[PDB]
Amino acid sequence: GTGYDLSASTFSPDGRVFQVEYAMKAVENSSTAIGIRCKDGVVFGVEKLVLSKLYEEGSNKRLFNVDRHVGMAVAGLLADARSLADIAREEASNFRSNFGYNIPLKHLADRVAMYVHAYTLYSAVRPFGCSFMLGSYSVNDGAQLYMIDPSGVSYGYWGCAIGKARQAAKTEIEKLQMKEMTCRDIVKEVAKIIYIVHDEVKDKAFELELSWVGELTNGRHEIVPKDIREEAEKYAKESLKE
Amino acid sequence: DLRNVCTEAGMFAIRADHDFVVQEDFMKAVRKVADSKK
Amino acid sequence: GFDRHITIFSPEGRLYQVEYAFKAINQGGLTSVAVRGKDCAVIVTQKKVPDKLLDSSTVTHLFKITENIGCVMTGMTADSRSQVQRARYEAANWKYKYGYEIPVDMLCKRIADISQVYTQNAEMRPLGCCMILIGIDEEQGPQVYKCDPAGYYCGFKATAAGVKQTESTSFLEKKVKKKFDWTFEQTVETAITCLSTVLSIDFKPSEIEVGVVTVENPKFRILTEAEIDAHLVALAERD
Amino acid sequence: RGVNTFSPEGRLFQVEYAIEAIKLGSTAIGIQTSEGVCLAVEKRITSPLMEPSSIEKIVEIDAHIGCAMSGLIADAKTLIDKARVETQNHWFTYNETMTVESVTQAVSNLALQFGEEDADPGAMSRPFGVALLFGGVDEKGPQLFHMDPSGTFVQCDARAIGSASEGAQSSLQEVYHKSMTLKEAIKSSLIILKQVMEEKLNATNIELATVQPGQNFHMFTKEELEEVIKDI
Amino acid sequence: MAERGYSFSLTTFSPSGKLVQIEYALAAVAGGAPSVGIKAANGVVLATEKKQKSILYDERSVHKVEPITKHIGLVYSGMGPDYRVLVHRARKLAQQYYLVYQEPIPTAQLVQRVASVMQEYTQSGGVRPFGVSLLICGWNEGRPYLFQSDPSGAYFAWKATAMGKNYVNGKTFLEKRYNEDLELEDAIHTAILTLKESFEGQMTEDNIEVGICNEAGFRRLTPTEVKDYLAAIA
Amino acid sequence: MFRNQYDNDVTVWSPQGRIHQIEYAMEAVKQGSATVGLKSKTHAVLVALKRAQSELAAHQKKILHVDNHIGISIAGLTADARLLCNFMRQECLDSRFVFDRPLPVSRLVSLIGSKTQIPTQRYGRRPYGVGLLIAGYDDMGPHIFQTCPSANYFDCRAMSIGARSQSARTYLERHMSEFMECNLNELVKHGLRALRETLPAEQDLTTKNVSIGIVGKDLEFTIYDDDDVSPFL
Amino acid sequence: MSRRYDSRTTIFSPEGRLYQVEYAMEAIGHAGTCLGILANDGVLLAAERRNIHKLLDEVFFSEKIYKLNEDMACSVAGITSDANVLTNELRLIAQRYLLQYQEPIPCEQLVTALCDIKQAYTQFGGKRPFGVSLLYIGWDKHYGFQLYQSDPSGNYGGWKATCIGNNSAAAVSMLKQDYKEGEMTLKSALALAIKVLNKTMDVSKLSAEKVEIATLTRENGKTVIRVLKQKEVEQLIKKHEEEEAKAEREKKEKEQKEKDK
Repeated sequence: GTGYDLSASTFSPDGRVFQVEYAMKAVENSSTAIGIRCKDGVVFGVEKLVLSKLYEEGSNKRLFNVDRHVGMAVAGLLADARSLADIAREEASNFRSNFGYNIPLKHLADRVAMYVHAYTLYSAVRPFGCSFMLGSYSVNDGAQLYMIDPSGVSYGYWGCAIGKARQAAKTEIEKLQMKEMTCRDIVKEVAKIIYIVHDEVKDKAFELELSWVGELTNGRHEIVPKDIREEAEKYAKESLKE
Repeated sequence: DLRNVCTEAGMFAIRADHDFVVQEDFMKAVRKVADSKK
Repeated sequence: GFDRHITIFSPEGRLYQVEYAFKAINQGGLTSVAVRGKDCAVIVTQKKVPDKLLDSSTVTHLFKITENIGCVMTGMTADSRSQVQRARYEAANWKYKYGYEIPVDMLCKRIADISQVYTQNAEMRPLGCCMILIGIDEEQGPQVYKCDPAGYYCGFKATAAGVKQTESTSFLEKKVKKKFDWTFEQTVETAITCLSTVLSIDFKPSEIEVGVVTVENPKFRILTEAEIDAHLVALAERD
Repeated sequence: RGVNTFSPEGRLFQVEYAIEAIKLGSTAIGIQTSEGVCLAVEKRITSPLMEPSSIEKIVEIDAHIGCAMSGLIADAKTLIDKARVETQNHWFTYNETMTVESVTQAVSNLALQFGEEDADPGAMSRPFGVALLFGGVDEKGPQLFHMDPSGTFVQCDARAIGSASEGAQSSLQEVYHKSMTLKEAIKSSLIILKQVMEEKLNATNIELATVQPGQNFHMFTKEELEEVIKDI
Repeated sequence: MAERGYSFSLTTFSPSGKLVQIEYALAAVAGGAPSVGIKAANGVVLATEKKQKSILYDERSVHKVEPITKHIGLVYSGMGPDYRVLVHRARKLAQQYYLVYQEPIPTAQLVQRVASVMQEYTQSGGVRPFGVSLLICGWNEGRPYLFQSDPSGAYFAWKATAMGKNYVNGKTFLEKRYNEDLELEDAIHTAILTLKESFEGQMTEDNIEVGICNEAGFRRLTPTEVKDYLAAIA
Repeated sequence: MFRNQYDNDVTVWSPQGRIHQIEYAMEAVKQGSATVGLKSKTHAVLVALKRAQSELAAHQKKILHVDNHIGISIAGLTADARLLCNFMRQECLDSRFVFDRPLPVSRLVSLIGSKTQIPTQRYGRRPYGVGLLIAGYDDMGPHIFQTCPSANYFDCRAMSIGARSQSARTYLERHMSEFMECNLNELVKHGLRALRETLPAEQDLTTKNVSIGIVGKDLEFTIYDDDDVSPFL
Repeated sequence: MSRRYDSRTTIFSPEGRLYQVEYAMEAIGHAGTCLGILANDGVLLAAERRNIHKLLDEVFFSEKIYKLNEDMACSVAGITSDANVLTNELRLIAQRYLLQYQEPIPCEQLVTALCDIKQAYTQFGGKRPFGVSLLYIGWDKHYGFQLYQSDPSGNYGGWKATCIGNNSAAAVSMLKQDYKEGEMTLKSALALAIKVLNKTMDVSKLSAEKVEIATLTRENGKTVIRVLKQKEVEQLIKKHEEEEAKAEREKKEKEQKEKDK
């Protein structure tokens, strides 16, 4: 006995508790999501592993919305992410009406940041084991991308990625342009990255999922399915087969 | 500790069948060693 | 004694758990230093990143608590950010209720009491952070107050932060004999110099982050590159 | 060591224990026949300076539903107070008859309150240690249910519960029939009740009751019990 | 939780019949910088030592003597944060109760309130008692003064006492030297001597803090004033 | 070891980050009865097995009329199930009072989930150890969901709970394509066959244990009980 | 879980009693001797004073003897800290009764309140128990003088004379002998206390400063409360000492008279 799995309201010889490290191991144990921000907007893309044919998606995904201007994606356990999220939209909404403004991305983050840190000080409520990726395009500020960790740490990003693949993805991402052309071009590019990432994950099929907040979307949050998803896929299939 | 990373990069080149290295082998090598460590 | 799910009085005289907060309070390699003059009070920090897939225009470890007051935090990030939010509310409230400005010292003492209770609970731990308060009072002049999360706070002639504090202390004492002989900028220069010796890094324009409090202004401002480079250049000329 | 635990098996600990407590009590017998329900019990005795005249364990909930209870007897005293009232409340509200089954459900909701956790709202730390054989007559005719300490109800036409239950139930099978006379039954019941005993067969440790449509819930008197003895 | 935790106390009856946590606090007390008190009868003297350990300090910033009221003052040995907090609650209670009435504070009543707060924490769990010992010093009329308050929750009257490191040894010195009629200036000379004997790391006009209760209660000595006494007899 | 440790913490996290509580919960679903779920997506059927503890008993129901357009089968202990069912009926009642709309069963299922999940996320609550196959005929057709006491909500076109669930799954995948968007009759036959796969299969088919329940385009909640399944056999 | 911090306190065991209850008793035993003698005239109360020094002060005679009423007083045996909390509630209930009933509270009723508090804790409360014993010196206007005793175990008694504190067994025995059923006056009692007190004391010298003595008598109001002064106490002691010397001397004369050894 270590004497501190039992707690979650105290210090340890490692400082923070073992329970908090573990929550960080579990997100990495999940699938793989990336995000790329640009000057015209921000793109989200996520890999979903296929289980069997019986099943079908219709309310359980991995891409989630916040409000009606905010895009949300996560790694970790599905049920818990959904629980965090329903409350966030609601908290955002009371603000939205009350101050009369359409909430910032930055303010939303602060509100979530504070919740998670409070749960680390107590042993009443075990933490979430998710990592949440959020961001959009603000009409007068730009695109801003943030990622919040279960480790009580959050930052503003040009790219962020999570999953088993994390290290490797950030390397490829790191290789590319700051501007990265136009958003549309990025839809194709992100698809190559996922396409190639899957050779490393391949034990069964996958489904490619892409989303966007674009200048053309006019800052709203929408999914990219349709022919648009398929072309980016064809371009990856031509280039390599991996 | 650094020497091992250098040699590590060198294995991946033999795998690639080149006497020619890239920046990538060093980035990956360094991370490989870091994890394995205390 | 039993640290296992409770904290008690011990013959140890301290607590293993309180020491552990003192010990790991940084998990990176930043170091900080703060000096006090009658011309300025300056805090010098770093800017560092691991990659460039990350932004650095929102990344900061210097907080503007309010117009007059500034706060640099050494602590776990989660804990540093929480405490700021709590403080921001408490200050504002003190302004509303009293109608007068909140003294720097007053905040440090109030916050200290909040730390202390948590030390009595064996159902909750204190936040892990050292908070350095700096400000310009019109009631004793500029004021520099450091807190530690034992409930201890005191005002100092200058102080240093990071894990190499004692090493920085040695330079500081030498310096602190004469410091009222420094004019404005020359305060700043010396302040850069003592972090560069410890840390053993001759700074670069995007690695350093000097924050200054200025007397005869209620400004806390982080300095522009031109001024920051002007100093850096200034030590070259004496080398 | 919580008792708020679900258990690694996933089969809660406390419920299992209750069955053991029950194996320690008496034997209670029910046969419901084509017309009428009979419930027979052992109320026992031990010493000569005792008055079991005083004692009972078969109660009428109302004049058309009854119950026999078995187990940690003090708990059943709590259990009945709640039920009896709830039935009576339905008469205030609609002045009408309740089903044996509706009554049995209501009491099973109350069976789950154990713990102070968040699967059960606390009031109790543990459950009722008793099983009950719930009888009644309505338009669905005479029926019998076995109230299981596992907070669940199963329907029955014949049942024994008690220490002797394993044997008794076997014995109960041969004598049971889908159609058999009510009076005939009472004699059949008497035979199983005789077999279990070590102590004397007298009308001062065993009790019969039946419900028939033509005369309501009736508790059987001593003089009546003595006659039943004579026949077998 | 938010109401769960430990309802019973950490402290517990022993087959010893002693209270473990309580025993530890005498140790907690022990660690304190040297303290003394002299009652000059017409006056009162309390004194202590400010240790110093970082040259980096400002002013004479925080004290170790704070006024509760304009007539009673506290000084202590034990843990500093506990002291600040202890003073705040009491200080609040002293003003509120004695502005209902216009009568000035009786000494015993303050002691009764400090001890209760200390005692409730012994009764209840989750929170631990404070591990400080106080010297309640005041002046009022012709009454007796100079009182001691334990982390135990107990009180006693004294003419003289000492706290801090090597408490037993200093008290034995104190016992012999302190007798009969003395003067307010005279009591100060003695207290410095008794503190020096306990330990001197040095004494300056900033290692010493002396306060008295005499004319119109508590008055704070100037730094020069004390220094005059150091020369008056080193 | 530390089996008792992992029971004692409902806030449990291990080196492998597993939560044992969920694990326990899964074993409890497998302890229950046998139930299948099937839909064409214009009709939906569920064959459910209702069993009896002994000879002199008669079978206990595991098909619950939750509403006159929505319904469930339970698989796991009877007592917890009753408690959940009241909450869901009342949630249907206010929908009718206030909104006068049936409300998507999809929307409903998701809401129930949260309220359970949050007490696992803190002190108290043991697992509820009943899994469900929830059916309902909504606006966009029938839909089928599996609710788990792990609050794992999934829509499937067919599913199964009960020991040897997998067996029947494999047959459902095989016959899957044959199901199409027609025939009542066919779905039931496959169900009767499929249900045989779930059982040990030494037990021969019986009309007193089986029970058939349908909802469909113009159908609402109907149960075929005992002998009543013989016409459709 | 939601509780697991505990050490499984304040529960029963095959002991068939309660461990914690038992523990307290030994601590009572430590504390300075207090004696109650009840007579047909008055009530004599004496208590033996613990540690006193010259740096220590006397601010009252009251330092073991506490007035709960203007006809009740008690000697408390137990740690100071607990006792002052308890004492205040006891004073307070008399005042309720005084408000309503408009005349003093019965002694027996006041003793009943203390046991009720304790008992609640032992069935269940969440707050640790305590342990205090009081010896009650009290009067009434239709039941005459009362002396009672309370213990934390929820057993209280009434006594003609009882003693508790250090050397409880020996003191009780001696007390039983010197006593006479009725036929007792204050003057007889003055001697009786000291004689028993000296035999329990280890310090061979006896002095008025190690003792506190008081009597509660009647004459006026309901009672006259007497707190005995140090010169008067010293006088009793010397007079008494001279009597022990005198007894011893008579005995030596009888031994010589039998035939010396």
